[PDB]
Amino acid sequence: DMYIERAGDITWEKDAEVTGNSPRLDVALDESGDFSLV
Amino acid sequence: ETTDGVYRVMTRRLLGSTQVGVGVMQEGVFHTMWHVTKGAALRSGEGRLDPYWGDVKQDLVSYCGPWKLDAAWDGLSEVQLLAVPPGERAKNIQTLPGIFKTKDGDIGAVALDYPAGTSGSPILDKCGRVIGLYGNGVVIKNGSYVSAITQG
Ligand SMILES: N=C(N)N[C@@H]1CCCCNC(=O)[C@H](CCCCN)NC(=O)[C@H](CCCCN)NC(=O)CCNC(=O)CNC(=O)CNC1=O
Repeated sequence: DMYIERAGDITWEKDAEVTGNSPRLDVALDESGDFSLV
Repeated sequence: ETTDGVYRVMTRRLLGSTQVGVGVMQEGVFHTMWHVTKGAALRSGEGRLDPYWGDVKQDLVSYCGPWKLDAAWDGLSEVQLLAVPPGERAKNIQTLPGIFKTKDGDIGAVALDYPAGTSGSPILDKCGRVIGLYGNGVVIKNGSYVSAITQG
């Protein structure tokens, strides 16, 4: 079986680390819910 | 145990207590990604949560009710990934999403890499609304990860 335990509130943190770029990618979503690069 | 918030999804089937994914509890409904639970029932203390809606192509699944998360990325502002990695405390990561361009339309994407068990951590807009779930993405040339902002 599985279980869940609470890990925090859903809040925006004003003093958060910014990172990560912003790529524009051509992708395909197959019937099994998997993305693929096209 | 049903107060709003982000939750870890744990299993005891392997060695020790493993975290297979993350979820969002809102309006009495628990939201996560299909590949996390694959539709299995979940324990929340004494009570049991049973699947209500699922869709393998969307890679989403609801518990105790219909999907309730309807906020969407505005396509301009930065967003925050409330990442909940296995064994580590929740951490907000701000970023400017990218774009998955698909035959049927464009979806926001976040280029943040995290352990497999982070699947399901919510993504928030500046007003705190959950705009999607992190987990369903791709791997690019460099070899690291780009996740869609999967919204129901
Ligand atoms: N791989 C990188 N860079 N990042 C991810 C970040 C955390 C991931 C959380 N989401 C997940 O696990 C889902 C579950 C499956 C969902 C299916 N609808 N899978 C993924 O979305 C992708 C992308 C689909 C492939 C497309 N043909 N599949 C992989 O990524 C396999 C590569 N396997 C390793 O790389 C070895 N394991 C690791 O690197 C651990 N971290 C990772 O896998």
